[PDB]
Amino acid sequence: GIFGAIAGFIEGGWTGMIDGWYGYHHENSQGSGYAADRESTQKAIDGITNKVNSIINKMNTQFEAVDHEFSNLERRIGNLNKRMEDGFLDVWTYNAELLVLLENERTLDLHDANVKNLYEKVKSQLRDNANDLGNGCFEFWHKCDNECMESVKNGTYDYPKYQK
Amino acid sequence: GIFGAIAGFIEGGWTGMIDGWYGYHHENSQGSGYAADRESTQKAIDGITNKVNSIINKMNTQFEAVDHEFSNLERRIGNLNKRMEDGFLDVWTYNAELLVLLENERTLDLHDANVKNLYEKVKSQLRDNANDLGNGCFEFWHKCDNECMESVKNGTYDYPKYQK
Amino acid sequence: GIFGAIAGFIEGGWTGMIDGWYGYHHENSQGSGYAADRESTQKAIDGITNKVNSIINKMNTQFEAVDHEFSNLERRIGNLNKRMEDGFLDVWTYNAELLVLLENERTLDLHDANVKNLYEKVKSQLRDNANDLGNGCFEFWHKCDNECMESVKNGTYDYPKYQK
Amino acid sequence: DKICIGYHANNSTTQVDTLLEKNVTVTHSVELLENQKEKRFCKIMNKAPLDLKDCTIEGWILGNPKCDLLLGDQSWSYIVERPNAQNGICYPGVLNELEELKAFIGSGERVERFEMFPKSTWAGVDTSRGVTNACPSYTLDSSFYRNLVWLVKTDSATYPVIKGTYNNTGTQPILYFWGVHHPPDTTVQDNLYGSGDKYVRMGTESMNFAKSPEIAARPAVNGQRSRIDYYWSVLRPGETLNVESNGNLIAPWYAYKFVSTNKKGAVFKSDLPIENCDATCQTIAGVLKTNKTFQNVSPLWIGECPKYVKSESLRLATGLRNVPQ
Amino acid sequence: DKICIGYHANNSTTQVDTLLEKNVTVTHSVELLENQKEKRFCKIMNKAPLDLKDCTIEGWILGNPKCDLLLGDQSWSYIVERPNAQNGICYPGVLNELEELKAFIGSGERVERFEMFPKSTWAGVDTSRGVTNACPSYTLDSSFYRNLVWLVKTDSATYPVIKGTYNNTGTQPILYFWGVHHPPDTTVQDNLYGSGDKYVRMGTESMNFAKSPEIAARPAVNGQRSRIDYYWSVLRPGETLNVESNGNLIAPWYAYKFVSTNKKGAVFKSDLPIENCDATCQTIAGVLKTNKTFQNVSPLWIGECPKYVKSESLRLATGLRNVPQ
Amino acid sequence: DKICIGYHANNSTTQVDTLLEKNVTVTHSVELLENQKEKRFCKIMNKAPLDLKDCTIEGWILGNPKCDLLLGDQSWSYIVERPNAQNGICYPGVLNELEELKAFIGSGERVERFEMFPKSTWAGVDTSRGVTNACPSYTLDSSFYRNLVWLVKTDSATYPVIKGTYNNTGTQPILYFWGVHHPPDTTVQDNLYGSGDKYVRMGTESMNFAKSPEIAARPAVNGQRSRIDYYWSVLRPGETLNVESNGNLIAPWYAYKFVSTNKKGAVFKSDLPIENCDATCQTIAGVLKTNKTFQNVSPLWIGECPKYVKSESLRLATGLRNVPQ
Ligand SMILES: CC(=O)N[C@H]1[C@H]([C@H](O)[C@H](O)CO)O[C@@](OC[C@H]2O[C@@H](O)[C@H](O)[C@@H](O)[C@H]2O)(C(=O)O)C[C@@H]1O
Ligand SMILES: CC(=O)N[C@H]1[C@H]([C@H](O)[C@H](O)CO)O[C@@](OC[C@H]2O[C@@H](O)[C@H](O)[C@@H](O)[C@H]2O)(C(=O)O)C[C@@H]1O
Ligand SMILES: CC(=O)N[C@H]1[C@H]([C@H](O)[C@H](O)CO)O[C@@](OC[C@H]2O[C@@H](O)[C@H](O)[C@@H](O)[C@H]2O)(C(=O)O)C[C@@H]1O
Ligand SMILES: *[C@@H]1O[C@H](CO)[C@@H](O[C@@H]2O[C@H](CO)[C@@H](O)[C@H](O)[C@H]2NC(C)=O)[C@H](O)[C@H]1NC(C)=O
Ligand SMILES: *[C@@H]1O[C@H](CO)[C@@H](O[C@@H]2O[C@H](CO)[C@@H](O)[C@H](O)[C@H]2NC(C)=O)[C@H](O)[C@H]1NC(C)=O
Ligand SMILES: *[C@@H]1O[C@H](CO)[C@@H](O[C@@H]2O[C@H](CO)[C@@H](O)[C@H](O)[C@H]2NC(C)=O)[C@H](O)[C@H]1NC(C)=O
Ligand SMILES: *[C@@H]1O[C@H](CO)[C@@H](O)[C@H](O)[C@H]1NC(C)=O
Ligand SMILES: *[C@@H]1O[C@H](CO)[C@@H](O)[C@H](O)[C@H]1NC(C)=O
Ligand SMILES: *[C@@H]1O[C@H](CO)[C@@H](O)[C@H](O)[C@H]1NC(C)=O
Ligand SMILES: *[C@@H]1O[C@H](CO)[C@@H](O)[C@H](O)[C@H]1NC(C)=O
Ligand SMILES: *[C@@H]1O[C@H](CO)[C@@H](O)[C@H](O)[C@H]1NC(C)=O
Ligand SMILES: *[C@@H]1O[C@H](CO)[C@@H](O)[C@H](O)[C@H]1NC(C)=O
Repeated sequence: GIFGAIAGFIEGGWTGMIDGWYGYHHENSQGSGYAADRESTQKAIDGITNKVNSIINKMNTQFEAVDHEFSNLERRIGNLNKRMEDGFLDVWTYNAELLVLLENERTLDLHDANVKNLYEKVKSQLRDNANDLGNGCFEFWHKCDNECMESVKNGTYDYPKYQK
Repeated sequence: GIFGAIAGFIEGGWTGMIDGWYGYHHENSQGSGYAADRESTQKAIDGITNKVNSIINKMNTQFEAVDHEFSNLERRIGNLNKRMEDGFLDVWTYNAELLVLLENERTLDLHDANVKNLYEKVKSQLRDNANDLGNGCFEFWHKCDNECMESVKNGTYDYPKYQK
Repeated sequence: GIFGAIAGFIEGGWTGMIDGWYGYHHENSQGSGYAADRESTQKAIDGITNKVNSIINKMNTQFEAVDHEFSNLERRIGNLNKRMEDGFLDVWTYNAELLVLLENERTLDLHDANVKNLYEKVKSQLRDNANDLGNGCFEFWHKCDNECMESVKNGTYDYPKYQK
Repeated sequence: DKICIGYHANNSTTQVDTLLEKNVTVTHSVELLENQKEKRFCKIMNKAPLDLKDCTIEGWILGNPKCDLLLGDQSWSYIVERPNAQNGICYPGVLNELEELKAFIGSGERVERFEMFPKSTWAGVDTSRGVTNACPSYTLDSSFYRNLVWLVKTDSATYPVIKGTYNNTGTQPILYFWGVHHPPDTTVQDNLYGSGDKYVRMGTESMNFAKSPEIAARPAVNGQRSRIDYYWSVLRPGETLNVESNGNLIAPWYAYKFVSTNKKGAVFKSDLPIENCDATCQTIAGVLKTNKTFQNVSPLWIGECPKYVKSESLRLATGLRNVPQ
Repeated sequence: DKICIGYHANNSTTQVDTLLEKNVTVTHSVELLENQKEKRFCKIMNKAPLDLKDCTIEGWILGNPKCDLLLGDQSWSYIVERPNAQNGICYPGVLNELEELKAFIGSGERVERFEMFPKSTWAGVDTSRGVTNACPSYTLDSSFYRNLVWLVKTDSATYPVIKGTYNNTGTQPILYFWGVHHPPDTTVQDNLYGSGDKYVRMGTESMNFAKSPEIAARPAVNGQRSRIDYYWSVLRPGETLNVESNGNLIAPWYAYKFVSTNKKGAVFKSDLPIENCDATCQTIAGVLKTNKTFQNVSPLWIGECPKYVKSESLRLATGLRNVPQ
Repeated sequence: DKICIGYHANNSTTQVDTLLEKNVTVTHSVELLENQKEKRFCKIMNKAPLDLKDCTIEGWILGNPKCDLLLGDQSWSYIVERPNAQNGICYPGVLNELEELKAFIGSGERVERFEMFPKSTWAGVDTSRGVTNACPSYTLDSSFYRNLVWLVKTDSATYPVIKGTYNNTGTQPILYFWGVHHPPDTTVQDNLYGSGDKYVRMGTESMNFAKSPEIAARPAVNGQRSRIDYYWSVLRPGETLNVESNGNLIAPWYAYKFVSTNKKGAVFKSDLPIENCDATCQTIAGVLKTNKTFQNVSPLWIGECPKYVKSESLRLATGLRNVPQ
């Protein structure tokens, strides 16, 4: 991605985490496990559901062709009608396909950005108390149990305590 | 935002700063105060005024309907005209609304990016001479007066002097 | 750019590097020289060639006007045809110009993002073994020959060796 | 102790396209375009269409004797005319403004057949010899249309001026038909209507009509060298029709009480079967049961259908890039 | 000592929408869509429109006696016809190609009434009895159109062939009108024009015209069982018109010198009032005084108006997200 | 020791526009819009167009004597009519449905002239005096059209009823022409066709036609106070035409075997020269040799052309921002 996260410095994804889009794999004395960041995940979900619903909403009109017949001496107006129907058809096809391609790219960039922002959200809390491997993993210097990992997860990590 | 700045790690905004979009709140011996970074601000202003003017410019055509009347035996061509007018109306409505939604999102992302870029522009100058709180604030180790803050503001902070 | 790289903290570009878009200028005992990162470069090339080809592809229809003549008592249908041709012409002109402006902006943002991502790709490998000047240059503490620079270039820099 | 940050992945092999990249596998996507149709004609608004069967709109509406299956009242959501229906205008001629007539019947919902002019409206002529081998019924080799009547001079005397009147005092418009007979020579014209110049004239509040015969020799069609100029009109509520002719009149007999829909209305030329099913969207190609936004089946429909489009697929990515390992 | 980086905020509660998010408050936005209109008709290019008042385009242009308020020269930026104007075609009949006539007058700017054929152009007939109770003026129960003349045979003798000629030696096109009278029976036809077959013929360099009467009994409209087929044409600069008739001629009397705009031109069917004000944009719904790009008032306009659109609001965000605290 | 990260730059001064910024120099861009044209008419599909030269479509197709250069078979990719061609309809009159005729010939590819009715088809009349000073050839002051024949009564006796028949047993449609002569008075009509009421009638399987003369005095055009109503039709494969007239008949003589293209087909009114060159795209403004997507030359074309658009330039940026120093 353009934020470098997805398929970048975080080279791969976890088929283990099945309860969200973005999350965590911790590792300590009580054992490891996967758990998703429901906050940023739900933000992305609402945003994207909104994007899709907005698109479907803006696409809710229909140009309508007709079964109208034109005689032998009505060549011109018949061809006029055909040209019109075709024309509108062309513009709606274009609008559709283009909008799809564009929005797809931007959506992927969005996910990438969310991952990067989460990584930064973490790195801003733990500064000296851990070791940045550079691949989205941080190796503690001190110890961290369950109510320790949980504090980081709900964004309330007390840095001064573990700085010593 | 997607750069994490606005309503992210910089959780809120300053109703105090009324002379720009992006700026500074300093704090020292002579007293505090607010002052906006006119450079990046003016860049954003020119860019966005350009975006708006470009949009208004590209929207400067008008499909024009007509008062034309069609008889009892002119049902087909009348319905043709109606269908055409409606059709074009639909495509312009769509183009308008879609363009608005899209450009709004991208504009917000732009502002976010500007804030992030300013924060980085600062962090790249001061490296050891200050303490990154992580919330867009930096606590000096040395002292900094007015011609000191001003040097940082006009991008000419001498790091070697204050490294000791 | 919005990632701050191009014409930002990397203030200028190198007319010396003529074998790619993004790359390196190294400096050691055997001498300096320019050489482009073919990986990220080729990624950008494929992506952009794909964007252009997609655009050209989606623009591959043509509304077609006709030489049809309308009599003195055919004022209405003639004006109908004119209005239609003009209408479609207007929408295609708009679509074209708008798509161009938009995609140009996004392409520049893409290049910027690639530069930033490369810079980060480098900074994530060398952490203590070099000095970040802040302008996209890194001054080593240890020594680095040719098979040393090359290891960094092909992404296989051994940090533990040179940490001491 | 340590902790890692990452993203979702799964067994999905669903691919999308972007501007920068084609064939890209993602975790969760959605298809906006429908390409599936049930090749049949169903009911719309719980109302069933009208199968014209082996009859064309002309033969139906003019009362062709082999279209007696359609005779009487009809009600439709839409109309289905069959690609090779054989029963239309049996006696050679042209139905003036046929295309507009089709557009008008298309904008319809229901008709009620009624007698507008009993054969007694035409005094002192022969209202019971108006037949031809060109318009047979399934039971005899020489009849005529069910809604028209062919007036011929009494078995001796000349053709007297005949008059008819219908005051539409009702609240519904009246679709009706008449015709001018164009013989092949002078002796036939005399055999049927007698000598002297002939005219056919029809007046309403907002429509007049006057025409004479155009006697000439035409190529044989259905064994007839003659022609008939068929005409149609709508008598509005309050309007009243005066018919006056001294010869060559194919007089209106039965007419229809018409119900205008104000909605679209569609006339489909198709061979698909009509089944006892329901639908909310009905294209000429079949039925669409979808909640999707687009469709690539057909631009011609009645009911509430997705926007027609030429694309094969419109995949939209909702999830992120899939990188399992 | 310390320093902080941040962004603007204010008291603004103005909201916009994005693809990802609805109802989002921002610091500075702009409205591109205008929804405000002044329900009135104003002057365009400092030129005032034409209020047809209790007259329709037909009654105006044919010189209906109750439209004498409109008689003479006119100049307009656009035309306003009133929804329930009563004064149009008083003597029952059809104005051939009426829709095209309206389109043509629409593409106009000015007319100058003049006498094209004085009653002396028609020799040996009665040019002073052509009246009817169907076309009254505000002062008497029996008159006729101001631009036409109804020619009847002299108070004894038969109807002689009459000729007329107008050589348009001027630089402007001439809109003009005539008509064929269709009586209800033979005795009326004889009472007015005498026996023998009748014709009406008109020739120019690029137009010929020939028609006979179509005598028949029609329903009573305005107490008349007769009809008139009204006709209109444009005599181009250099063209010259020959009129020749031996009966049943509603002859042109007054005609107009027409000025083609080359611009749009609009004919509005509306009941809005015309006031002594100015405007640069004029829809059928009213005036738009805006510098905005879009508008949701009306698609029908004359002048320079914003692009019509169906939206309620098109808010564009210029500032950033508002987060005061 | 050290190392630096950066980006490309060069001598390029090529500029593009974005939403945020105008006039922005980049390293590599591409132009999608073509604005260059070769002001000439070339061959399409290795087939050459048809230069009507000093003839209009009317004069060509009716066989005007000064259009004998075009006489016989023709084959075209498209048609070029010259802005001030002088040779069209020489004898004053109107070609009914001319616009549709042009549309039809436009949808064509080839014609083959043939004799459809030899002058012997018309018995007991004078098929060798049908000339006029209004239709001269380059060699004499009085001729007539090459595809029509003007039938006049024999140098004494009256005008007998004449008949003609053509059974189109071929596989190709037949474009053909006829006409009704409209004299200026009674004595001319008598001098040419004799007294008694006259008619012209034509019947096919799917078309009938009946018309009488419309005698009147018209303005002098080409020294003729008379007119001719010209008519055109297509005799389909299997259809057969019956011609019957007792006077005033401008009879068909030569007709064309027509080849329908099914493709677009274009008729250009232009003065550009036709050269011995080839092309794959041909606008009315000239030839486009491009691999580009758009074009701002002309919306009217035949062949495979880029999408027409109003823009001056559509520059697309492929490289990055150029910052040399
Ligand atoms: C009562 C009456 O007039 N009906 C006739 C009908 C008409 O007289 C005639 O069609 C008017 O155009 O003609 C019928 O036979 C005509 C005749 O047509 C020949 O050309 C054909 O070759 C024959 O087979 C023959 O049918 C008719 O049925 O159409 C007789 C009818 O009684
Ligand atoms: C001079 C002249 O001919 N004008 C007559 C006019 C015409 O003769 C007639 O309209 C031609 O169609 O007719 C007028 O009265 C006709 C008559 O119409 C009856 O049906 C109606 O019931 C009566 O009230 C009566 O008016 C006319 O005014 O139209 C007389 C006029 O002088
Ligand atoms: C054989 C024949 O009838 N051809 C005549 C032709 C016709 O009689 C006539 O055009 C029918 O409308 O007329 C020709 O001369 C007519 C005449 O027209 C005058 O008004 C004009 O002023 C004269 O110059 C004169 O030509 C003709 O050539 O058109 C003679 C032709 O032989
Ligand atoms: C059609 O029928 C109605 C009667 O049902 C006619 O209406 C009458 O019109 C006259 C004037 O012509 C009025 O004075 C009467 O009040 C009406 N009578 C009724 C009972 O409504 C109408 O005129 C008829 N139309 C024609 C011309 O035949
Ligand atoms: C209309 O009037 C003008 C005269 O004002 C006529 O023009 C003349 O045309 C003749 C030939 O017909 C020329 O020889 C003369 O030179 C013209 N005279 C003038 C003074 O222009 C014109 O012919 C008239 N049109 C008709 C047919 O009535
Ligand atoms: C045109 O010519 C063909 C003959 O070439 C005619 O076709 C015949 O039609 C009759 C009935 O009318 C059939 O019984 C014959 O079998 C056909 N003969 C051949 C040889 O095909 C056709 O009828 C002619 N059309 C007209 C009306 O003139
Ligand atoms: C974080 O997690 C702990 C659960 O151990 C909970 O008690 C605490 O309130 C949480 N903090 C916040 C602010 O969510
Ligand atoms: C920064 O600010 C000081 C004002 O004290 C000024 O003298 C100096 O020139 C400025 N530096 C730059 C490069 O703007
Ligand atoms: C990096 O470069 C060296 C060349 O000295 C090569 O031997 C080595 O295999 C490369 N590493 C990778 C993984 O590309
Ligand atoms: C896309 O993928 C399909 C197989 O799933 C392949 O056949 C096709 O060639 C691919 N298209 C491109 C251009 O990558
Ligand atoms: C938007 O805000 C308005 C109130 O300002 C509210 O009524 C409406 O429901 C909101 N729409 C959505 C979908 O959030
Ligand atoms: C763009 O550049 C051209 C010169 O190359 C200049 O004439 C023009 O004014 C510029 N347009 C804008 C609005 O910057």
